[PDB]
Amino acid sequence: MNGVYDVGGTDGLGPINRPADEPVFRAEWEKVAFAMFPATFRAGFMGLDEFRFGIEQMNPAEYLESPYYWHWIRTYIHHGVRTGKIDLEELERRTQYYRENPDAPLPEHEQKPELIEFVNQAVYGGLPASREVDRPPKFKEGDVVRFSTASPKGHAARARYVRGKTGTVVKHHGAYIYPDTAGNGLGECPEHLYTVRFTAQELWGPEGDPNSSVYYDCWEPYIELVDT
Amino acid sequence: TENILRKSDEEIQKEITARVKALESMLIEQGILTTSMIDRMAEIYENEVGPHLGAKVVVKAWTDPEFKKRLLADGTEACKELGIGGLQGEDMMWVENTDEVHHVVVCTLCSCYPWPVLGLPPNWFKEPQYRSRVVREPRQLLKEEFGFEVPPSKEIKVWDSSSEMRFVVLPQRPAGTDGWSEEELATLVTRESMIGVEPAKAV
Ligand SMILES: [O]
Repeated sequence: MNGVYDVGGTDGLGPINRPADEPVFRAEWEKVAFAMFPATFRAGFMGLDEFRFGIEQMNPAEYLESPYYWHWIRTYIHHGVRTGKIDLEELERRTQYYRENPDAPLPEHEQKPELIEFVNQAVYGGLPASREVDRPPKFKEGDVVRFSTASPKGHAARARYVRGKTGTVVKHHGAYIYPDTAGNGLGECPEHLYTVRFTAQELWGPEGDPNSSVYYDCWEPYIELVDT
Repeated sequence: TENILRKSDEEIQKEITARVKALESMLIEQGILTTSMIDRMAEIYENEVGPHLGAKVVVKAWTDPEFKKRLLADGTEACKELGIGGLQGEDMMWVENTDEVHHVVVCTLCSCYPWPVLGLPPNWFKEPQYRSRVVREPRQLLKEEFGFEVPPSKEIKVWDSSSEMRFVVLPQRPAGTDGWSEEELATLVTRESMIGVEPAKAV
């Protein structure tokens, strides 16, 4: 997509806000929003690429200024509605209930140990996105390649500032889940992954530092050969 | 930044709190979320997983050339030697700062960050201000925001990471530390030094 979340090279967003010491969670609701990720993932609301696509569909002004974990809430609701797992009218009624009764209890429920075992296994075992494929990589270190000018409306990892630009392959990492399919409900469709180096002058013109480059991750369909 | 359209922080927090509690109540009734699940995730990322883990990796690299070689060859496998790994760091690649190269990491499209060695990202890393500028004016950003002057002849490599590869910066060992213990060296290693926005602590 071409939304306002694609900020690389944007100007005018303001100075960095870096409070000299900050807690991991700034309020109790942030802990809840954070932990809903494993719950909704296990229940089939979304995978990782779909999760990001939900955030990308936020109101742009809301995205730019709302607390980070509010973006997570928006994507849970987006995918809950998409999958039929969340009824919006019931959510709106419960929201008004907790507006009027902020200290009312949560529903009675069993503390099912398998859900905590799931958390521990995910955290310490991981959820690897690498996949084996049947063909070798098309490209290799040192190849000069050009990044696609395609501009899909669906999820992708094609920052506007690299589209159409020419760079050099730095490393081949193996094949991985492809965001352009996975984030749009089309499956993993794994593709070989590379890091490609683009000079600051290639990216930004003469306002470019002659001694800086950006290393950008390119799945195989993103790039085509210039010079072997 | 002043936006005349924006409600007070207190009103925003009040509304978010009610919407989150309402969603929480529905996921609880569906049987897919529990309060104990929430408490476990908070305990892990408040107390068990944080930048002290990455600091152990850095100091081993500083004090063991054979480990440093393994770390640069395969970051995931090397960190596993220390029992460090897992969610959001399944594919770590460590990059070495030198007298000739300085590395800095960003995710311009999202929030990719190596949780097993750093914990969850600080808010500034996830926010649009850092993300927009560091790919375009890294040398100026490091000086103005972080007080870190990288001389103009020294190459800056900005890793804009949208894949599941997780790039982690191995900062240079500060001068004046010959023969220090691993515990003493760890006091110089910060999360900022492993993102590349600051060097390891001097003195
Ligand atoms: O990213």
